[PDB]
Amino acid sequence: GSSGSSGGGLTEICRKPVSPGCISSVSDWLISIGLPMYAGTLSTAGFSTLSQVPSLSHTCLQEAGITEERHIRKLLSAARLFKLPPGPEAMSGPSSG
Repeated sequence: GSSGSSGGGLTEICRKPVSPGCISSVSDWLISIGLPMYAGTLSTAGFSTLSQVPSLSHTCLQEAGITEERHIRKLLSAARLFKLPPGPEAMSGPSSG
């Protein structure tokens, strides 16, 4: 579910309930860490999927524009702590894992 819209235009009062606490996309994760100031930063670099989040890198952030060794460390650390849920556990390839 994309759940969104194209451009501006608010129809009637939105009034939305507080987040469920669970992360859905990068942003949601960036906010849960207190670094939502990068949401648009990484998103612009291509970071749209939460798959690249847990795969960040000192160079990855540096490419986006992030230099603050204080923020980069937090992001890289927060990403490594991002434990994604398992799937159908079976498919993978020729080599078992």
